[PDB]
Amino acid sequence: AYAARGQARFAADVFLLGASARPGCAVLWRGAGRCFVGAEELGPADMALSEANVLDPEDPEAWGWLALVALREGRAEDAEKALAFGLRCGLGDPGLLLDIAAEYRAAGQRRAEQRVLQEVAVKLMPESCSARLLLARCLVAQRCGAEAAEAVAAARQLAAHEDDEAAVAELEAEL
Amino acid sequence: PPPRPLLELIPPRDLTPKPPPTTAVDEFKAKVRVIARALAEEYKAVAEGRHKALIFELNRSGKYAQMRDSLKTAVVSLVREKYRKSGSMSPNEMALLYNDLYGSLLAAVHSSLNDLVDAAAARPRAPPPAPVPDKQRLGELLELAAQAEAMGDTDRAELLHQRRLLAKNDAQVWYEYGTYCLRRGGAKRGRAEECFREALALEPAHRGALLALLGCSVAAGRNTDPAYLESAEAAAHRLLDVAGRSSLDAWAALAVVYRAYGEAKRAELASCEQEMARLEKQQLAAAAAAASAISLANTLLESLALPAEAALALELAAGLRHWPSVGPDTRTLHALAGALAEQALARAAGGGAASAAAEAMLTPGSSVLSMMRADAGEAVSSVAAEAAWRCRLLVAQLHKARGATDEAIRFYQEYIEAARSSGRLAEVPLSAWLELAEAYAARGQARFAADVFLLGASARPGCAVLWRGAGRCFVGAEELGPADMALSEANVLDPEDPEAWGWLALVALREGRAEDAEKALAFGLRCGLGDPGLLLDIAAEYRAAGQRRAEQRVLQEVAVKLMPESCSARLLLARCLVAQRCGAEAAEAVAAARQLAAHEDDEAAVAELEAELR
Amino acid sequence: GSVTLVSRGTAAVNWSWRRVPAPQHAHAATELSQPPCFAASLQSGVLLPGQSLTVAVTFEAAAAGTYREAWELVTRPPLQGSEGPCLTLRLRGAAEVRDESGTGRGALEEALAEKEKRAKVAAALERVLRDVRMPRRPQPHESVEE
Repeated sequence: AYAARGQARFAADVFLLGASARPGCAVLWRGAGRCFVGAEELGPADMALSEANVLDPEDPEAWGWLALVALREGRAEDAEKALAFGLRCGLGDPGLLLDIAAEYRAAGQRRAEQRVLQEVAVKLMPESCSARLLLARCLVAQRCGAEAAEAVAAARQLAAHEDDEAAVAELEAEL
Repeated sequence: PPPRPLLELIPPRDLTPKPPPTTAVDEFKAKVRVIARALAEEYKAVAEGRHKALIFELNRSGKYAQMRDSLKTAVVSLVREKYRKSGSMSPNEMALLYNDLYGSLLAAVHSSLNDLVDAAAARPRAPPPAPVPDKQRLGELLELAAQAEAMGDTDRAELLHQRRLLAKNDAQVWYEYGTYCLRRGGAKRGRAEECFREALALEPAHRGALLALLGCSVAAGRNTDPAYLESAEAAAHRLLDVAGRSSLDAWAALAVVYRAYGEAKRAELASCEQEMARLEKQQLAAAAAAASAISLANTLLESLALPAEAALALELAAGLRHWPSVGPDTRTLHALAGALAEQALARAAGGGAASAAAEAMLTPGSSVLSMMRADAGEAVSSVAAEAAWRCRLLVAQLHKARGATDEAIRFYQEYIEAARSSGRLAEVPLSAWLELAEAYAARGQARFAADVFLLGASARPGCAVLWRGAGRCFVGAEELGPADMALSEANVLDPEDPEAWGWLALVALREGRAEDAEKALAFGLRCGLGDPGLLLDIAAEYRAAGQRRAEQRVLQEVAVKLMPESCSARLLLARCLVAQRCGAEAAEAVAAARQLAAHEDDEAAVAELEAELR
Repeated sequence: GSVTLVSRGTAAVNWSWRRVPAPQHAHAATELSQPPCFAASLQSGVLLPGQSLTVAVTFEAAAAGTYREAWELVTRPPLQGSEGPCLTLRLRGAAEVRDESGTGRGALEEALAEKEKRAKVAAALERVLRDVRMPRRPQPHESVEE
């Protein structure tokens, strides 16, 4: 309810309320870290998420949120290790991976951008992820071999705006 | 939303660091070292026949069995130490994991035995691989940029300079970028001067604050027509440089800046008088110190030499204030150095303004270049010797006497041979090898250019530009073996060089390794590949060996790089062979239409007929 | 890579192999062969008549090079009578660094800033020149005014 409300910091507050009441429950800490990330309280986010995965490993959601905190902090190596551990785990959340790929786009290290992006593509193929995939490939280098496949995926996605983007991407691929 | 009765640091401070266990690897390395020393003893005991005999004898004696047992225990420990991920466990991945552990074992063995391998009398060749996130690639980046400048690879050199700039943004890297921007051309000198400014603002470096002054002096004389106000600040900038050392030769250097400044001859004369007084005091102090135990012209020589290192040719001002040192000093070798400086200035002027070499050659025809210091050492100093060396290099560079590439070859050969006899092969600039190779390529022989590139590589094995030029010349001479060979060596020596990858792809295409060629071409395409000729030759080889899609891709890259060069005709021919691209066929008919040549339009008509057929 | 090899001839043979490096020039100062770039586990196998064996080759790269390591030496105790006793196999492994030049753009707009500064410097010239304008005009006036 508080997350639906504007100040997700309140949702972080009741999440640590559940955490303070029961320190053992790692879910409360994980949600609190989620809400600090939403509110850009990166320090408390990192502390809460670190305590969360210390309390409970095998939590790919916590690992991915940790990676998000690391990326927004700029500690790219730590983010890479966090994503490695998350991939050892499940990592079923597509939005977290998409945000990770966005942070890579903003920070460089393009090879990781594709690693995350084919991860997203495997997780959800029809979500126009291949459009961002083609954008990443084209910006990285002339990789028409994969650019053609991405353009085909964008074409088969078959939405009007996605088709406009696909036409632009195909023009780029011809370039 | 009630808050916490407690704080946020309330979670317990476990404080558990994360140590990596690697003891088994060290144990394996030690055991392998001992076993290898024993194996070396057996190797000394009793060629490939020797190796076969040694393995047979080990098997017979059973030392191989004990080897197997001990190494099996060690490898079991290692596997338990490192490889325990498990998971889906499919057979193909099992083969891959077995390959991974085997490669790890060989890597550990090689790392352990590298000590003895280096200690062996064979020449230690360090592996070129240095995969680094620019933590140490600095300096080596400067060397790569220098090689790119020597070959004229302007964009790659600029990219490397910008890379080191992003890595360090220090005063000296800014200064290096500014100097390279000077070397590029007159237009870039504005960027060069303000990179000098950035370095100066970061740090008032001793070597700094002189390059910016040189740029200021270049202004009001540059071809871009700067005004006197641009050079006005030079006096103040070099006065601050002098304040960097108030009683040194830099002050006599700045005397040139006053001399350039108009209507300041009185201040220039006062500066010269006080500089002479300071030089006399220094010489007297040196003589007194030696007993207890000229200089102005030499200073002007050095202050001319620094802008010769830079791209500026306006240290002719330094020359103009050189000899007017009141009274003709003892000629000695300083006069010969001044003559060398004025010859270098003449060659720089010819480079700055084209078609000037015809009148440049008029002086060296007689009574110039000391006749290479009387063409012999005789009784002359090493200054005279290096003067003769440089005079030979300049004369050989002076091509435009009559275009006699033959005498150009003769004097290049003499220069490099004198260098080799003196042993200072590395001292020879890469520009000299490039000039010699280009001169040989001008004549019909390409193998000669190939071997001169090989000579340059032998002199400077670290450099990869020489190896890449050797590969280019081998490709020109159609020796595929050496071509691929030296090109691979150059690529391994220096990655991130698209030309090497492109040449490698071409050689792979010619040899028939289609997949190798595709990989090399893709890697080069991910890199720059500015040269259109390489891509055109790739497209030609593809025309010879099918792969019309590859033809289309390469020719599209050519078209993107260069608009009007009638490569659209090849585009249209390729997509007519494909026979499904009528839209682009019409587009490239229009491309030829605004290409607008008679023969090109005739070919356009032929292509239009083919498109109508398709 | 996972290269596959097929027998024929109703003869079983011990598939061993050796690794001969690329024969770098006398002046080449590189050692790209002593640490094996390509590794395989099915070494020294056994091949029965009419059988196919697949050998998975993993390429390990330490720099962005072609790493030409021509294995090109397969030995079998009944040395093959098929166009040479030893068969050939050419191995090439290409690595790439994936250079990052996204921030390389950042250095560029500086040069625009100095284009601005150049404009400022040129404007200084306009200042100096317009300085000449002001004294010119008043001179004729006082004469006719008197």
